[PDB]
Amino acid sequence: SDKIIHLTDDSFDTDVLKADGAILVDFWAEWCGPCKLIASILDEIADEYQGKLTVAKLNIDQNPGTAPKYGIRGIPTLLLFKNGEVAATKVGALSKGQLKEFLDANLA
Ligand SMILES: [Cu+2]
Repeated sequence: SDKIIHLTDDSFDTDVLKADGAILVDFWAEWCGPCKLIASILDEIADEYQGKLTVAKLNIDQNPGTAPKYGIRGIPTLLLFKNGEVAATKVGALSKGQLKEFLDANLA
C-alpha cells in the first residue's frame, strides 16, 4: 500500500482534479465484498503501471460527498481520470486480467 493514495472529500479537488496524468480511483466500503477482491490486486497493479498511472482509493462511508458528483450508483465502481476529467468507467467485480485489459485499452 506504499503507492496507493488515500483520498478524502477534502483533498479530492486538489489530488485528483488539479493533477495532470492518469489516476485510477477505487470507490469502496468495508461492507462491500467484491471491493475486497479488487483491493487485493491493487498493489500489484500500482507497481506494474507506475510511471503511467497513479492508483487511489476513497471510502464512501467516511467520505460521502464525492461519489454523487459523478452519479455513481453502486460499488465497486472504478473511475479513470485523465487531467481532471473522467475518461473511462468500470462497474462491478473484475478479475486481475479484466482490470489489466481495461487499463491497457484506456492508457497511453
Ligand atoms: Cu505498498
